[PDB]
Amino acid sequence: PMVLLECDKDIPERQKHIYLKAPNEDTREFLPIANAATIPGTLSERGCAFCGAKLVIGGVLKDTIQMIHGPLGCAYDTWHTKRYPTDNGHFNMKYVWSTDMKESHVVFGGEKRLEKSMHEAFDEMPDIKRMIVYTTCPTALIGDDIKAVAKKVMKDRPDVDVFTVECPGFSGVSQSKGHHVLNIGWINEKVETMEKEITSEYTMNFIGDFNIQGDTQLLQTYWDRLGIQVVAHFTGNGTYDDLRCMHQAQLNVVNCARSSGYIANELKKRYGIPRLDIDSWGFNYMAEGIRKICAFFGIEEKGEELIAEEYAKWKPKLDWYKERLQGKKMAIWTGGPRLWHWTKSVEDDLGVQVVAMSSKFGHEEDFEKVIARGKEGTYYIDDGNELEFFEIIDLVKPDVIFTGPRVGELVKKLHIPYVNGHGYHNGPYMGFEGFVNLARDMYNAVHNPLRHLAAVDIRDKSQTTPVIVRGAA
Amino acid sequence: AEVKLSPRDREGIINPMYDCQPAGAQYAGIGIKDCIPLVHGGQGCTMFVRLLFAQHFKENFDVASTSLHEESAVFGGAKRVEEGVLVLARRYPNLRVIPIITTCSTEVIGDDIEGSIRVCNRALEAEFPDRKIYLAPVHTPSFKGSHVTGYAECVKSVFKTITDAHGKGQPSGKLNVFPGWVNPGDVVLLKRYFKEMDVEANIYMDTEDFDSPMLPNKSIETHGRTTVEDIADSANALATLSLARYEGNTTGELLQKTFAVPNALVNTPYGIKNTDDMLRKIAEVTGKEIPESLVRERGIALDALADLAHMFFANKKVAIFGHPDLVLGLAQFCMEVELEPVLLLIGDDQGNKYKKDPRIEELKNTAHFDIEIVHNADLWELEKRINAGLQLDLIMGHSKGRYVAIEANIPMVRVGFPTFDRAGLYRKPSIGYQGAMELGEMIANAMFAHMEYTRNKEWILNTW
Amino acid sequence: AEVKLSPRDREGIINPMYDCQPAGAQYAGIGIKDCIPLVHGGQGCTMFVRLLFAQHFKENFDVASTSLHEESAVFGGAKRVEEGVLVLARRYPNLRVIPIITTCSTEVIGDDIEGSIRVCNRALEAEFPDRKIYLAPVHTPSFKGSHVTGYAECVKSVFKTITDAHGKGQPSGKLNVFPGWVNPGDVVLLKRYFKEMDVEANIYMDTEDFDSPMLPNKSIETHGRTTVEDIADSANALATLSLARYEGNTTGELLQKTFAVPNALVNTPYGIKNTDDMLRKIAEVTGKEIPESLVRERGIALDALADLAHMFFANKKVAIFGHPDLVLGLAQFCMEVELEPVLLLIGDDQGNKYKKDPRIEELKNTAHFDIEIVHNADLWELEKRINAGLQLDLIMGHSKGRYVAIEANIPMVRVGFPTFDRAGLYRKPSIGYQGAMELGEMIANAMFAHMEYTRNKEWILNTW
Ligand code: CLF
Ligand code: CLF
Ligand SMILES: [Mg+2]
Ligand SMILES: [Mg+2]
Repeated sequence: PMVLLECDKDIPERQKHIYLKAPNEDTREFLPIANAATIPGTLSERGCAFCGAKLVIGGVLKDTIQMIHGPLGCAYDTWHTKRYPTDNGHFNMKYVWSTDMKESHVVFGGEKRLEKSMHEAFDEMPDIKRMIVYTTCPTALIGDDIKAVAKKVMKDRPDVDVFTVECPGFSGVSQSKGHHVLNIGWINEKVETMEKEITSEYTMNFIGDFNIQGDTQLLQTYWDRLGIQVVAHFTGNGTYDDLRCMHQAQLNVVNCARSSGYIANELKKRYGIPRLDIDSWGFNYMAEGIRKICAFFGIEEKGEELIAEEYAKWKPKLDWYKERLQGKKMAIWTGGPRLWHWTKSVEDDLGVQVVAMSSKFGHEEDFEKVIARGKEGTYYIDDGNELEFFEIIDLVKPDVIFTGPRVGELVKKLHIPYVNGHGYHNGPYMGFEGFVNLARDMYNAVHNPLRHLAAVDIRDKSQTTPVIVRGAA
Repeated sequence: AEVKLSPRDREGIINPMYDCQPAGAQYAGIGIKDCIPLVHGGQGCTMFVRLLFAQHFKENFDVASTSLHEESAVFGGAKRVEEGVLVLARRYPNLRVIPIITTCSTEVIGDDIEGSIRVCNRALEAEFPDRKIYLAPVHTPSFKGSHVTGYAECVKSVFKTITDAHGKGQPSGKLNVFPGWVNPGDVVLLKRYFKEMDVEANIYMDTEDFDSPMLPNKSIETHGRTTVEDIADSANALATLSLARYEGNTTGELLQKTFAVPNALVNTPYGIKNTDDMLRKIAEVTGKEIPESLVRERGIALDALADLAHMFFANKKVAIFGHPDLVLGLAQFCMEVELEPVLLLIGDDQGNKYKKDPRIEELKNTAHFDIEIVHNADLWELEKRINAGLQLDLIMGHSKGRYVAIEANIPMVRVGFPTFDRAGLYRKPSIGYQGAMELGEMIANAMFAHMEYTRNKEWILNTW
Repeated sequence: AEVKLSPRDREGIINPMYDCQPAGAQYAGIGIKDCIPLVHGGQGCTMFVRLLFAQHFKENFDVASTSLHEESAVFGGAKRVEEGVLVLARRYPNLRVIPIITTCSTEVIGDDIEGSIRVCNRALEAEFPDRKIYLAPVHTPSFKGSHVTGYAECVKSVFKTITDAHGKGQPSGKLNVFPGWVNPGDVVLLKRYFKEMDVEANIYMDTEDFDSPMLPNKSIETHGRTTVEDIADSANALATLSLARYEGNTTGELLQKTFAVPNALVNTPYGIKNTDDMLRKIAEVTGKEIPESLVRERGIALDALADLAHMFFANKKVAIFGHPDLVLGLAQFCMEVELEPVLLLIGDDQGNKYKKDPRIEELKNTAHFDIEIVHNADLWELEKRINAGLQLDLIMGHSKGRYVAIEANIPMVRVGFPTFDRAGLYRKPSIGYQGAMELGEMIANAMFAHMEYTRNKEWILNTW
């Protein structure tokens, strides 16, 4: 049924956002409302639309200035917070750029301030020739025409190319709108503005993977083995100019259908490129994905050789963890997609039971997927807030929670260990090796002497201090 | 020799040193018991700052958003503020204080925060006749100042709100102390100093419990300790000791103007002299003697620093960046130990104030090497100077400058905020005698590890 | 999984882990107020040890030599002992205790130390009628044991001497505490724990003041605080708490046999469980409750370590060397934080004792990885194993191992004695809850710097 939690008695509109799956229900009657306005003052976990554009997607690129047209905070706030390495020395994580908007610019306009900042950035780093300009709350409100500024700068500086995104934080209700605006602007303005050499009979884009802890680099070892050319990665370890070539690919392989389905859908409509949805987390899922890719290209045997080798390498370790994780209860409190990517893969491959899931910004589509794959007796929460998390903990008693680090630090007080469901602990987590990495972190989080020690009150004469025995795969 | 003040020569920023005003106002607010700041603007302005505090402290702190969306950005956001206040009050029955913090968005669209507060006070009085919730308007447009100025603005607004409600009463016999933006370990050290001097004081804000235990009963103790009552009692103090010109002195000035509580602004107590002068001012205002225990702690610090100064520190060139009170204070500490702070970077538009800081003249009169003080600086200003050939032996600053030091192969000591890329720093004092000792030993230890990794006379670390 | 004990397979030593017995006896003695040890042997046996203490503590400690020369090697050295005692007594009017420490030379030649003591006692009685000087014979041949054994022997002899003179008196109500060979910071911590538990206790030896101030009056305060009267009162204690099997427990056993003071030996309090078990023992013998403040310090430690264990420590392989009580205790601490102590090195000939240590069984029943414990080890045994391909992520040990870690490019935390190549370590606790937290943090910070210098996922240090 839908659930009205005790902490929500005064915001009873939350009942429509929380589903407890029970036997025999027609799930079609219980789909949480999702992607609706946030309730003020709740300590919702949601971020803003600008985040979804610059932090999540655009900022992943290795060779592009990320010009944030706004006051300095939006830039400071999106710097030193992500884990998406590159193969060029992590340029993307080392720098952030602001137009340092001041009151004069609010009153009289910020377009000259943006122009000057763009020239400065290109002057200070003469090897960098690509830029994305993002609007933020105040620059959107005052109506600065960043597309016009960018066209002037490109006329004055023939060596550069600039893309613009209008994505103030108050747009939409969450990070999701930022995804959408970026996707649709990029296909409309930049795809089909360059071509690259095709070096394989088999070509794809990999859409919706952002190289968290090297996930894209790990997957690339599969594509290189198979002989498949990736025209563009959207956007993990990617380049701005690769993304201008996406129309060239034979196949679009999508992992994050939430952030990046938009561009896949448009590339199919405009260019005829089929969209293949996969799961690039999960051991048996990754094998299914490789088999579908290879079936599409008519390279089935190559795929079987790769899969056999990876199972021989990694399956024994995965099974070691499965034996010790079977039956443990997990909660996943992340953006959305990881819920549907992980609920059944952790169950199938590790024996782990996902008892509670919360999505900051998922759409109804993401709930359809997660409820299809998820368990009876599990809570499914759209746009969860902090008090709800405490009540859900009481209700389901997880052994581990996959969530962000600040929530991890809160639930530690309750003696519940966490794994960073966003940036990972010791990743990468995609692929065959990556699921073993995930499993290891889950095992070390749960089988941790510190948790047992923290429970002991040394003042209690009836209590001793235990010693716990661990293992390693 | 010459101490030159110069502004950043670029309009834009690369690698900002500070966050925006609202972030600093959130930091002020989280130090108050039974307080949840409400940040009126888009969601990022809240969530990214909750993350920043988790990076520095490895803890959660509660801050709420009004969740400004497109409707409110076009037609006004008053109803979001009003709804957010009520939703907080309904769901947090112990909540007492809500600083309502504006952002760029809600400054640009002109929302009337004082009006929304009147509306909310009526609504709260009607719905919760036995509670008192203090709503403080905090005007923090991000297109002025920085987190430093936002902190100061929030402290001042919250004190104005609470003391307006309670006014002056019984003299408390206590000092007010505004340390500025310091770590829990700094607050621990100040509490020890006052205890050893037999001086009763409230430290605003008391963030000692931000380093909270994992307890057997699973209780959550990660809260500010400064209460409404503590704040209200500021109007009744003997005197205010303000340790940071840019981080709370304007509240001490307000309490002097409103309540006749004399404010004594001293140099922020980085290093030996500045600590000595702070203790002298406490003894003057209170009539209490400085105790032998502090003479001993002083002496232990000097003994430790003397094992390092002429051997390892002399003539070594240092760049320092951070909050202005910290930059100027650490530059003074560096010269006590024979370091040469040749480049000081301060990160906001407050240069008209910095030029009049008496510590700049104090540096002018003790330095025998040129010093460049860049105001309105970003961290690109540091990286660009190193690229152009500035030879540094040490960087002192916060963790968002880490890649500059890493790539230039320069040892770096983490000071100020945020210090997320090392463990436990928030627990270690930087001010006072113990803090000068700890800072000096971190500097030496960073240098020692660098000599090993670079094989630069690594054999010398035996009989120093 | 197996915990295997094996001896060094070579006859000779390359890179000794410990010094000889007389050096440990000296260390014992310098913790006593108004004590100057007299080392009966050649001059190097004193001067090199005074240097070693200056390396560790960055302080001078007074130790005299009998200056054995060629004539004494042919005819015996007793006249050198007897002259040395009188020259000390004549020139140091406040001297009270002289441990007379033998060396390899004077053991080989068989000088009659107890006979020289009788001579000296008569001479001192006649020349200084109102003074009492306690001369303790300390037999410390360097060709057995190590400085660990020598420390233990010296404490015991001193205790025997002074308690023989004074005997049993009125019950003191106090605990005797033998922490073993620990830093001033460890002593500071124990004093705090006893104070918070309202337990009166003498800590033998009380070396807090080895970290002495540089004072305005130029006074020298670098002395041990344990007095004759404190040692004599040992006979009247309620109980003895011995924290180190190899570093003082035999004196607790002597006081049990002689004066019926019951001795309780506990695991040395490295890590959480061993500290918990210590505090339970204190509570049991004194009938005093463990205070809330210690529950909170424990919880703060746990919270800090939980930020580290599964993210950075799990499955990381550690080698540990140092004193036996430290090596066994640190191995237990490591396992609490998910480190894997795969190689433990203990540096002397007491293997027949170590095979019976209950902590070996405690390892055997907890570890999931093989552990090699090499006894009679030198530091070449660590280097050689690395060169043969042992993969280590961390070394924990004293500074004389530094070049092993430097050259292998393995991060190293400095623990035990001597820690001369980093600043201030003598002031930081390693035992207790605060000590566990500080050790864990040192480990992490060493790892973090290593990641930076080696560019090994250095981008990860942002949101842990
Ligand atoms: S919801 Fe998002 S992060 Fe917020 S402002 Fe808006 S685009 Fe940006 Fe920016 S400067 Fe600071 S952090 Fe805000 S108050 Fe403005
Ligand atoms: S005067 Fe010189 S240093 Fe002394 S012993 Fe003689 S040659 Fe040597 Fe050696 S082992 Fe220890 S330090 Fe001595 S007691 Fe023997
Ligand atoms: Mg000293
Ligand atoms: Mg903590």
